[PDB]
Amino acid sequence: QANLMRLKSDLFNRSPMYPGPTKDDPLTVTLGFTLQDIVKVDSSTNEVDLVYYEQQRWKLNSLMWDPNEYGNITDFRTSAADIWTPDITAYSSTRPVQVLSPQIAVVTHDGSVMFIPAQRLSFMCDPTGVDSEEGVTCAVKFGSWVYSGFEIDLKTDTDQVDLSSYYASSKYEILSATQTRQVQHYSCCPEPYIDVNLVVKFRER
Amino acid sequence: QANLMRLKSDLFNRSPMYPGPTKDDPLTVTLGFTLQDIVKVDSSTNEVDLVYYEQQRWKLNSLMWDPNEYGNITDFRTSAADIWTPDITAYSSTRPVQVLSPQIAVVTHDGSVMFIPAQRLSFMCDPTGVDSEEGVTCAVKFGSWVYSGFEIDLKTDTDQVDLSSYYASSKYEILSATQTRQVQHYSCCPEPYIDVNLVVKFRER
Amino acid sequence: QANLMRLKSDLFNRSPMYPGPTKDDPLTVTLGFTLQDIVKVDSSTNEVDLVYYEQQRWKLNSLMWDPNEYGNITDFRTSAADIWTPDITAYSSTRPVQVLSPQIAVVTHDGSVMFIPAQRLSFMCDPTGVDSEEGVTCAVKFGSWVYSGFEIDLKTDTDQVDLSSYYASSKYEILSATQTRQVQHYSCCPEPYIDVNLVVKFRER
Amino acid sequence: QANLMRLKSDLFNRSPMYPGPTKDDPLTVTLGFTLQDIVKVDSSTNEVDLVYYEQQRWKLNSLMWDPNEYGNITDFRTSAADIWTPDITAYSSTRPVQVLSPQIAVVTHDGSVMFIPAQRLSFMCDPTGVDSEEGVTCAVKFGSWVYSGFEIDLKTDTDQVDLSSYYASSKYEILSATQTRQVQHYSCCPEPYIDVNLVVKFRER
Amino acid sequence: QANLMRLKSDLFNRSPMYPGPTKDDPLTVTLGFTLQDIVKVDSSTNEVDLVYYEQQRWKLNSLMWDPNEYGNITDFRTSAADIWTPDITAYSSTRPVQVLSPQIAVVTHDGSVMFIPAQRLSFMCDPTGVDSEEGVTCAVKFGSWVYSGFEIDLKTDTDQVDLSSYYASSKYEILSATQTRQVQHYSCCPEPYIDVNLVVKFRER
Amino acid sequence: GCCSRPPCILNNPDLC
Amino acid sequence: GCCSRPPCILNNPDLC
Amino acid sequence: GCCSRPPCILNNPDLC
Amino acid sequence: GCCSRPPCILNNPDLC
Amino acid sequence: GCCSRPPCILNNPDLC
Repeated sequence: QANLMRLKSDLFNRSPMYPGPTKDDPLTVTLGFTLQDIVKVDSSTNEVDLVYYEQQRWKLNSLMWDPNEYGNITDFRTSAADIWTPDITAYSSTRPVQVLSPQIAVVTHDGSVMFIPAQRLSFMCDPTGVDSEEGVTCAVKFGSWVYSGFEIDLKTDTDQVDLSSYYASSKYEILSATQTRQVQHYSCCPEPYIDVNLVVKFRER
Repeated sequence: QANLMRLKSDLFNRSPMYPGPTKDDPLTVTLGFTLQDIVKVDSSTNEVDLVYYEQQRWKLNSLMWDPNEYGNITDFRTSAADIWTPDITAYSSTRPVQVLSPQIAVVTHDGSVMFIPAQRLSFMCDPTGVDSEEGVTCAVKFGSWVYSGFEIDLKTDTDQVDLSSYYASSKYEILSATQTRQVQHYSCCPEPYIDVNLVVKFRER
Repeated sequence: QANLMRLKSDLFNRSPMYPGPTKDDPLTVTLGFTLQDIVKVDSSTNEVDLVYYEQQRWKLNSLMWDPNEYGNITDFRTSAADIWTPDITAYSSTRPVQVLSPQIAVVTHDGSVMFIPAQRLSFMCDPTGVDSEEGVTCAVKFGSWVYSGFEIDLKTDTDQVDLSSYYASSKYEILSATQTRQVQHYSCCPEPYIDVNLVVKFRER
Repeated sequence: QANLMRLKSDLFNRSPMYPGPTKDDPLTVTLGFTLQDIVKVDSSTNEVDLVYYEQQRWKLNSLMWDPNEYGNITDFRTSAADIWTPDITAYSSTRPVQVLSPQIAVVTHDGSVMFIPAQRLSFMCDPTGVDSEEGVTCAVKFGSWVYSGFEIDLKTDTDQVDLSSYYASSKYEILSATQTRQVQHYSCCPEPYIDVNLVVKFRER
Repeated sequence: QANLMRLKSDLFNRSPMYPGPTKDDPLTVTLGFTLQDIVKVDSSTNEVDLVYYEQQRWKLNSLMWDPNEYGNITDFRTSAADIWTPDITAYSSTRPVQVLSPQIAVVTHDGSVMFIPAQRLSFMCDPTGVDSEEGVTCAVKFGSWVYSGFEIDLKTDTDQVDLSSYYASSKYEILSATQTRQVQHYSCCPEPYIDVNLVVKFRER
Repeated sequence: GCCSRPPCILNNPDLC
Repeated sequence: GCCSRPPCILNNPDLC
Repeated sequence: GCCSRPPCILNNPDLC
Repeated sequence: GCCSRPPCILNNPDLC
Repeated sequence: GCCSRPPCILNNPDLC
């Protein structure tokens, strides 16, 4: 439409692309997971696959506008390729992550960007104990590939992994599923480091 | 082709890209399937693979023209990447969907776009009972990835999955194949949500 | 080549992209297969893979030129990506084709184009009885994806697939391999539809 | 760092690219192989996989220069996409070749090019005789995909495949691995056809 | 943002790409591995897969700036696609190496560039003995695909593979993992050659 | 029938 | 539920 | 044979 | 530890 | 040796 087509144009084709966070201007990023299923286990290789949705939230001053100057538009969706996006990455993966959906975000007049692609991840996990009462735990830290806590502030809004889409006929049952954020201070180093630790305790149904 | 090239030149190359639908300017997208075969059933992982043609239809003012100004040309074929196409996707895929054909659309002088590519889709399904005489039911729902019922109005013309092309020597027998639209009203949320639920009930032939 | 680079430049930097055929200006296309091997037979999924060379030819007046205006250059090779090519695909595949060769066409001065990529196709077929003396018959149809017989006239030169290059020590023996053109006239419709039906009967050697 | 940039600038941004050989300006291309290992032998599908270095050499003039006018630089390294490269293909592969290394070439002031990318190939071969004392013999022909012997004279420095880096704990022992240039003169046609036939006799250790 | 947007503006758009190192302007490259796990061991094909972080360092004059003229910025992170990067690669890989993460570098005011992507590597290794108590030793040489010792000086800060991040519950225990540099001086050739030899000795726990 | 081949359903959308 | 579908999660981040 | 190699089939389409 | 995580390795190249 | 490493191979085609 008229104004949206104008809005997007002013936000994207006018200014240079956000160059990323810095210690003088730390960016807060909120992360959460919606676990759909544990689609694979492999005891011959100690590999585990998940299928879940991954949301990430951040706010950028450069993506701000006056709605009144743009036909009262409060927000819009756009290709995630049109914006800057974080490097929140799994740290102990065994394969290249697969995207199971489009990558489209939502920018809000105040600057909020939200983004939730579907993913399949293969990570390191010895699953011996899966076929049993007590089950087995699998942990996989998530954090930024290259920013310390001084530049990107990784936060979760709840320590609890969303299991409301966890498959009814999945071969496994979630004994527990947490997304706890830890902030590490290393005696070696002045800057802090943040990871969000995905811990999933589960067994064969 | 001088007439045709000039037309395409005027539509695509001269007017900003359709920025997608809004609450202010909604869009009806019609979706339907043609199931060819159920190609993989995996009891150990719980995934099913289907090959089918996926049909998508919508109309845009941005894409209408007067045949008289373009030598009576009423409709043309151009590749889907030349146009805006919706984000209708399977909310439960376990692998990136695989395109099995060229993606080319037919644009009409009235703004009607149609697009029917073939696809291999792996999704979540517990197939216990496929050997049985009663079969097994697998379900996957399709919907916009980023749009609500207020921006994308998703429908079907028939609740029947078209089985006129089903592979005659399939290892499987289709007991029923439906593509039913569902409108969701959540207690939490003002805006409605629409999925087109693809349900196939089948057994070994 | 000062001439070839100049002829090639007058053909791809000046002329706008060919928009494909229209019912006013239809196109004749010549499909022909050279079967190298039946590289996979899968009874559990009901899939079969083939490696073959696929020829396609056709003629565009827009690729016409006077050799006398370009050093008497009669023809030349160019990447298939430099030109329009038909959308002749299998209607029955089960995975994306895999291209096993450079895709390079020979363009002639009379606007003639030929093109022969090597390919791995996975299409639908129940291979039951392949281990008997009678063997089994698989079949797959090829045709334009979005074009009818009014826009694309799809032909062959012979109803016999070339088997002179069939791997001498294949696991399978070809009892017959034909590529037959077919014209379908529908009650529903005035435009005819045309396809080439690749039919292959074989058994274990 | 400067002066190599001017050279590469004067070579790749000045003129259009070499349109490839013609019968009037033919090109000798020199092919060699460094067999590293036989990494896959499949009896049930009749596929064998090789890993090796593939050396390609040739000379254009469009790539000539005077070291003086350039500072005595006599050659340089550059990405293979910066330059034209022959279409020398395995004629009987079952899969797309996998580039296992950077594709970077060396261009010498006199017009000389060559580059040696690592490849993993799957081609057609019945391996029965391998678990034996005599061994088994595979063959795959390499040649240009579109160019006859009149446009590309395909040579090899030696009929002997380089085996000095053959995996020492390889599972197979090579009895012979050769690469012979073979010129065809079919009675139908005046133009000769050239191919290099990699043949490999081997057996389990 | 503002100062960083001009910095990258000038550092990248300002002038041309770095043509790579030479005999006159040699470049030193430091290499290091942080081994996370041994992922697959295939004794039927003699191939082992590893997942590790690959630390790479180098410094370019072309990348120097005054923190003064750019608002006191001493370092920045950016997509490694924005800069020249060395061609260090495994000499005996069997499959296209897989990148399991973002690829983003830190560029510092002195010209120092650093870059640590995560990787999956499959290389040739006869694993015979892994089950024993002595275990088994596999090795893989990493070196520049095209630059001799006169152009790239491949180094290690240590000989020892960082194992502080190796997976606690992996099937295998590293009896030892070393990344040891080697300068080779051949009898034929005055230019030297350098490789880092990643050597790992292991066994089923 | 018509609803079995891809180009016949481009041309005949709603009556398939 | 709302939180079981992508478009609803985009519209109700905290409300999930 | 000629019809067993890509560049020959390409130069001799009708004769194959 | 610091050497177990990618961004810390970047900020402490020699310090690992 | 030299002929078992790509960059040497590249400098010494003939002498390989």
